[PDB]
Amino acid sequence: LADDHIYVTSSGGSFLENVRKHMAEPFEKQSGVKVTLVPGTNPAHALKILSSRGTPPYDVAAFGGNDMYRLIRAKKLAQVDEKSVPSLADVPEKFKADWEGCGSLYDYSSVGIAYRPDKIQGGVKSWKEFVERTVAGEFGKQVFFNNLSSNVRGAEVLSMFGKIYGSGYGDIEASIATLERMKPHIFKFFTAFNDPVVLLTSGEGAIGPGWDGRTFIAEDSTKGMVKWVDPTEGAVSSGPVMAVVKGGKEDLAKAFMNYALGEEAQKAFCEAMYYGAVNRKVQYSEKLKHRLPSIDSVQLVDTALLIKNMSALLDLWNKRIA
Repeated sequence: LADDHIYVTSSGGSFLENVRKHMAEPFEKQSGVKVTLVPGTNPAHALKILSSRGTPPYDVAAFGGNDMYRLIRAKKLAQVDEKSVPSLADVPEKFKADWEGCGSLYDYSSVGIAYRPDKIQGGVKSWKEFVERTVAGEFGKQVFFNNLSSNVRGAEVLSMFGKIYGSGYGDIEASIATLERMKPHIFKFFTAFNDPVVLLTSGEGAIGPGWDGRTFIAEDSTKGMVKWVDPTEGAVSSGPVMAVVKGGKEDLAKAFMNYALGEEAQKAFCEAMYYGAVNRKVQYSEKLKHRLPSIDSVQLVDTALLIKNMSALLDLWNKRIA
């Protein structure tokens, strides 16, 4: 009994409350295994796990991709597969690809194009249309864009530009060159996740990159004043990673991970948070069914690639953008 207790990292606020409500609590009920969610930042959790000697403080590593990649590089995560974590069979490979058989994204949020229909009737259908219409001056100077230095998925959006206009996600010249074309029409490089909704709803901005869930919430509360585009090339999606910590209570941890990635918990958590589920079995309520981008369509950029190119990308940015 005393040993049937696992520790699982988490962040804070609404995310953590919803992990508790939709993953930790239901699991405890079905398994009899107590779950403690430990609030903290990505870097702090990772360093703590990195630094650990003997019995690890945490059994399940659940946090951001950048810092999780640290634990991957340092061999701190246990191997998992469809034998040990059956739910992994229902998770498409792209959500697992970066983690060397030791992890999976456990939700995804998606950057698409958010806009005001009263400024842009019918909006746009693609990143390419967004770019070319911006450059043609059709939106005036009412476009906003992710600030690269602000950790608001700027690198990710630019990667899509590299792919559409260049040789792929790693073509930072093409990425920067695209944005450089748009620069005259951009009035704000935003620095927070909530910025697209505020810029749009205040009337200051007409269009720019925004998150599906966040925009859906605004669309609902505002009776359609803002809308989100699932771009034809695909939305660019990211999410937190879940992994079993080597040397922890690995069997209980795998059991929790199996539940968290399972259809029931994925649906409950993702519906509550307006996120996309990484389990392909999940079927959505009417609130999301028609607008959440398809699990098969969303694009994920290689974590290792983003980390490797960040310095050069920033340099080019500082040279040609800011």
